[PDB]
Amino acid sequence: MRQLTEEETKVVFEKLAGYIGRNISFLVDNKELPHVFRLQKDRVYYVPDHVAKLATSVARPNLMSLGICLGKFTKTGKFRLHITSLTVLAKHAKYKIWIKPNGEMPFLYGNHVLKAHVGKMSDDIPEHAGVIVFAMNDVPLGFGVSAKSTSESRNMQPTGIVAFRQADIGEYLR
Amino acid sequence: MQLSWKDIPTVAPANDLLDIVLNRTQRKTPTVIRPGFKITRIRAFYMRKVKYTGEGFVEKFEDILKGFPNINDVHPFHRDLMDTLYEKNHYKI
Amino acid sequence: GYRARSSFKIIQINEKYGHFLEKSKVVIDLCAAPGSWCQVASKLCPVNSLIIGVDIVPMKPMPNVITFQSDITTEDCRSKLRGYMKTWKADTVLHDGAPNVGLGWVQDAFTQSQLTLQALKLAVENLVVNGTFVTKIFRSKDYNKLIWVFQQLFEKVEATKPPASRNVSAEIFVVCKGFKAPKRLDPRLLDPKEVFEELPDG
Amino acid sequence: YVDRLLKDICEYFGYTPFLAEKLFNLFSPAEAMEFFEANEIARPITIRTNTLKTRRRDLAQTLVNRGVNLQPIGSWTKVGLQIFDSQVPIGATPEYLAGHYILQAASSFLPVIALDPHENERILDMAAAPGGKTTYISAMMKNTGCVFANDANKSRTKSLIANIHRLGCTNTIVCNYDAREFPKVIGGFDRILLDAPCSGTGVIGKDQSVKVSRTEKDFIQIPHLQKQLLLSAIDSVGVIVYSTCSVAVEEDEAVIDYALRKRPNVKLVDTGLAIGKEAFTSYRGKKFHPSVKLARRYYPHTYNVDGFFVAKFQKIG
Amino acid sequence: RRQRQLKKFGKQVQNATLQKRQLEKRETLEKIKSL
Amino acid sequence: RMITKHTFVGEGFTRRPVKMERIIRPSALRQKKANVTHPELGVTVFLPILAVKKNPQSPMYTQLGVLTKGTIIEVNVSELVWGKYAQVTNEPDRDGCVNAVLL
RNA sequence: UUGACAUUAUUGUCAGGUGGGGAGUAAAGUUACCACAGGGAUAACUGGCUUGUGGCAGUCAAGCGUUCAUAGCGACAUUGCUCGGCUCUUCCUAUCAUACCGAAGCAGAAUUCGGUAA
Repeated sequence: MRQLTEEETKVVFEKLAGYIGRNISFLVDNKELPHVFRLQKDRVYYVPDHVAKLATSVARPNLMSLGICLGKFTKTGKFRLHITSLTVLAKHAKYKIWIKPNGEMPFLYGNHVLKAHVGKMSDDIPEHAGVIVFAMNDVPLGFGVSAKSTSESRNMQPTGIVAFRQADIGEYLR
Repeated sequence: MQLSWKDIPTVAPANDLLDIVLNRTQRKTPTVIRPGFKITRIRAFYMRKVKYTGEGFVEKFEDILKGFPNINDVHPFHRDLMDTLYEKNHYKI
Repeated sequence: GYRARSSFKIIQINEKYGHFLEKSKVVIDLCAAPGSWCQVASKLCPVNSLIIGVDIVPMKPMPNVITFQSDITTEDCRSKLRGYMKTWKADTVLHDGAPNVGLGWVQDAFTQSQLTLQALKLAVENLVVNGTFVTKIFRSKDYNKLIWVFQQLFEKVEATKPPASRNVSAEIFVVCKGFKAPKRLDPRLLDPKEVFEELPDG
Repeated sequence: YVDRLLKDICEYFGYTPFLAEKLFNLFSPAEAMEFFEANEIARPITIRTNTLKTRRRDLAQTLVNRGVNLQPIGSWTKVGLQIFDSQVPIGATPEYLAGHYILQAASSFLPVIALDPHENERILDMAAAPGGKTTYISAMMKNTGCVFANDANKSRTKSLIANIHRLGCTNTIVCNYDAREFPKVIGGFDRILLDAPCSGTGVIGKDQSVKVSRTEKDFIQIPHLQKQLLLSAIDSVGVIVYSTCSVAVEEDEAVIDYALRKRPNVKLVDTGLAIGKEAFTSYRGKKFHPSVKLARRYYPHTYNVDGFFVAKFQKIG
Repeated sequence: RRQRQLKKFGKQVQNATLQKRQLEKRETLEKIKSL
Repeated sequence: RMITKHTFVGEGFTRRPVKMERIIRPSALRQKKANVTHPELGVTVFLPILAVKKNPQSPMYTQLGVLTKGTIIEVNVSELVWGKYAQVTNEPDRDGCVNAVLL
């Protein structure tokens, strides 16, 4: 357990600003449950304010996880975003993509998002901006870096990628 | 079927039965392949032999099963007559 | 991931005929040697559908599907539907009747045209009021005779042969939605002796 | 004659004489036709519908549209759905992975049914191995305050960190501890939950290691361990719940009955909420128990559950 | 200097690591066969 | 690349390969019950495999569950003095079954 | 950050937990979990190929082991559960039929196995 430096938050907020837009102001300013985030053994954990305040008594070897894990800092100095973030991410999504009921399980095994699913996506999407995958019930499935823009991906052959898989909820079987 | 059963294909004594079915798969199937052929022809060769011996034993076994009268389904006299002449439990075993 | 190619031509017939299998609870399935009609009767009908299959071949059971595996023309198997389906009457009645094809085609179509009337007499006995009767039938000399007896025993009789058939095969899937359920049925009508009585010369 | 049946258990089931004798004395031949004849059912398939992500009435439609036979259990909660016949994979459905429901046993419900979590408060824990029950903690809570999670196994924390984030609990301090030295770590004034560190370990249909490999030495030290864990549970607070998955007396109603005398601050209130049969007084030459009537019981054959015991405590000063 | 050394002694790296692996195979298998 | 050797896969197969991107293991090559013999009492008990422990030749194969000659495997003793581990003796790529001897 | 005590919410002490956040005496190991770019090393030559009887462990056990059964190998058995297809020519026999034989509860008929046979 430790508190982040000035740069270390900026690295996280930029990666979170890849999927959520400028609506990251929803994530830190609440006033009721302000939701501060800490890291243990180079892996950030998102929690309520007091639930991390009273858990400052736990030993570093004795600690395992804390609330919602976003992702870990890499050895090189970047920030990965693990699948466990989606419960916080999809509630404040900017660019959102759906899939087929038939072409759901291919995605849930680690494959990318094909063009073979056509309907109503988000608009105004850049080529390399972070998208969030929904599946009736609007069930969040995971992350994604888009393959092309919205314009290019409509006039495409159905076996071409529209969103590169990054992390899916099928990771909960490990 | 009806009153009598003379028309049954003979029963080989399990050692000769092997010598019938295995020799037939040696004589009736192709037997010569090089190691230098394609893997597909090597596969298809041995597949053809396993399957053909499969059909071999099954053909001989089916002849026995269909050949012998279904003891408890024939007739009350014959069901009991075969039960007297042969151990009916062992006949079904 | 179904059992046979005969599976893809009833799920196609439902969309064309107002999803009649979706609303239906109990189904009597005939002549289904593969389960390419009970699988798609499971994914269409509501949960705990209780669908019953009848076929001449003895084969495996499927989960959530009861299937009796014996004769079609006997009275004993009619006493096996009388053994079960007396309290409930079937919503739909399916027919994938097909003989072992490869003898003259004249008879390969007439043992079909014979089989559909025996499937009809198992259907006219055990169908709910205003149900349906879907049937595989070959186009033949005695097809126009079968569509007429359908026309006077049902409400609306519509032939199809949908896409995802062979396109070369002489199949027709004719539906007969709406059932009269009369109290006075004509006995000389339903018997195959009078059905195929040929039209006189001109 | 008794020894005839003892030859018709240790040979018929292939069972230990030590357990066959200790689970037949003062138990009827009718009860022998209940417990012993129920270890072929092997956990009826119930489910725990996560109330956070979805209500049950909006989850009945979801599985039925995929052809799953569902029916609620008796009186307790609409959460418990009995699965009868399904062909869709029983763990790989997208709704499992979403966190709409976790696959549980019927015995997994009730130690947290008895416990009553309220708003803004903290819940402490010592041994919750899968994390299926801590789900029922942080869903009745509706994600408020604090929820501690704990077990004494570094390998089994992976199931916790999988299920918590899977079902989305947000308020979990999942940390490995030794459960004995727990009041010295923090000692939070609000309620705690303990469940099954047991050597008696009921329902052998789950683990057939019990069938062969349970001697007296397990009954010496493991009841002693869970005895000390009560002495840490009563030193946390405030409504204590301590339960186990064992029908043998040396696990429940001998361990709880120790800690009843050992502190005057201990009160046993009406544990369960709906049904569950009455508790005994005499336990084969054991003490007076008119106070231990409310600690409920469940059988594998009276109801389609897996035999276990619940004991809910109250602290005053 | 690094890549030149790799081109000079690459062969010996291959055969040494392979034979050491096989030595480790027989070592583990002897450690089972003794018991 | 696909493996053409006989393997055992644990019951958590549905999304297990984190570190096995394109390591295809076909369902035909999966043998679940090893034909294990008991050394001290000359009786053979056909029991299911629980865990693949230590395959020599490759430490990749330990993580894939490959059952080449010399592999130590875990044996389920549900049917039932006994030793929980067995060392395989045949080459299951060549013959039909997996043949193991207890330790 | 929790308990105990006093103030009788607020504030103090003591005791319990964390504590490279500050005072005093950072980053590094590993890698066959390994994913992408680069350098090496060869792969894929009938050395008469190929056919019908599995494998593992034990039971015998002709002998040989440097003497020799107690340095060990060990055959046949046995016991353990379990790319396809149209058309012609020629050739091969490992022959389905036609020819002649042998065995078979082979009464006759019909048949089963086997031999010669292209």
